[PDB]
Amino acid sequence: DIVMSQSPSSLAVSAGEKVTMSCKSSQSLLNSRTRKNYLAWYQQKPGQSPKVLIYWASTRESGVPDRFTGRGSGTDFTLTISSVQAEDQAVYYCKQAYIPPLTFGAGTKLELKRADAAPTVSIFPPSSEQLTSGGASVVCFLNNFYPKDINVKWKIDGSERQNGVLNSWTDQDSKDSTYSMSSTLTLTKDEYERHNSYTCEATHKTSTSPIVKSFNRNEC
Amino acid sequence: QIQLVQSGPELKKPGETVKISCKASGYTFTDFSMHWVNQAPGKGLNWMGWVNTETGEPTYADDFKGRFAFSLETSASTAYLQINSLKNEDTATYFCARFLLRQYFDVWGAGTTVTVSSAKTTPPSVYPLAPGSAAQTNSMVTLGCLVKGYFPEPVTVTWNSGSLSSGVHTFPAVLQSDLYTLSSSVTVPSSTWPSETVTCNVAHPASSTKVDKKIVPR
Repeated sequence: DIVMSQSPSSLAVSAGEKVTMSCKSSQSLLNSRTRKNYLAWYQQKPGQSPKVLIYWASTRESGVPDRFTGRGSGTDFTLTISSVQAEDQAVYYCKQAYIPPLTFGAGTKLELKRADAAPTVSIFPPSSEQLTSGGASVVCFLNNFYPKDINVKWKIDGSERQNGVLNSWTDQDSKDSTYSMSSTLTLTKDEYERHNSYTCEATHKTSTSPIVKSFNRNEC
Repeated sequence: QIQLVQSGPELKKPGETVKISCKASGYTFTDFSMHWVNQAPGKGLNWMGWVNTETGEPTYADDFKGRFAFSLETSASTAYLQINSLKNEDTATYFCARFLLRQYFDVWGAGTTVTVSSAKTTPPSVYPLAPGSAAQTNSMVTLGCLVKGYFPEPVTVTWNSGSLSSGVHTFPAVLQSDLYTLSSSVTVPSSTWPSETVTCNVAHPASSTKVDKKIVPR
């Protein structure tokens, strides 16, 4: 089987800068009959099926912009993207169809850099509906921030609570390149009504001190 | 136009069988081979093999020999993929794609996600997320929708039947003890809510759940 080696595994550049990713095949993909290298590049955005960019190593598929350029022959190939934009955030895969089985490289994930941005934090007490049953989930949204690295700490009456929290990060925004995340602390109705102060603290490099959002039950 | 339409998401228990379809239109089905490519959650693309649409003969990549079967229903321009004795590891998205002489896939199906799990199907509970009755108000206001305790994926969440699309973030569902939890947020001008209604529409096809939860001040 022909092994496709892609590098780097991930790239991070600012909008407008040029990027180059490499794909090396374990043996020549050059067909002597057609005199073409059977190497193609595909772009796959979050939740979408892949879409071809280049085939025959350097031929652009109709509809693909000039800023996407494929080069190479034999075992060394490259895909270059100039005027990079958030729209280009995706994983790029090379694939050889010279000798079956067709094989894909591991992919190169393109992420964009941008100005640091503090998260907009919002805290939400459990809903009346959820409380009616035996549950109580407190939710905090940390929206539109950058970089992606962020820490959320939950405190009940001033003391940290580590169990019962579920966190989820969105994919990098396709337009402004920021990230968002949700943190949900689930407790029993009894635990919730047994305490008063609930706060989520967001530690991010945009601030020396964490952003704190909180609410007191008896104030509800 | 040329299009490949794949069947919906499948939930199967280990040891069971699943058969998914890929309907082609816009071209002569028998003039192009149909290939299958799968992708495990968060990982790379794997070529499974292809089916000769003229002859019907399938060829499988080593990793997919044995339990996988490519078949056709030529009259309906449809290709099928059947997986026998499912394993938890078969959990992934399966794509069908048309292969061209120039050696590349020019059209792909949207993919069919099959999850292999012993977990039982259960409807979600949908809770509105509104600011606390004693929290400070700003120029903008962020509202939410918590979709908790359901299985399996997926669930759809929109705001005002889709009319509210900007300022929306839907967070990837996370699995915990056989149940998924997902949330979605919307940010609108403080001058639009609560004077104008904002409601999250959530649906869980597996349980035929459909709830339109209006976000109301506490």
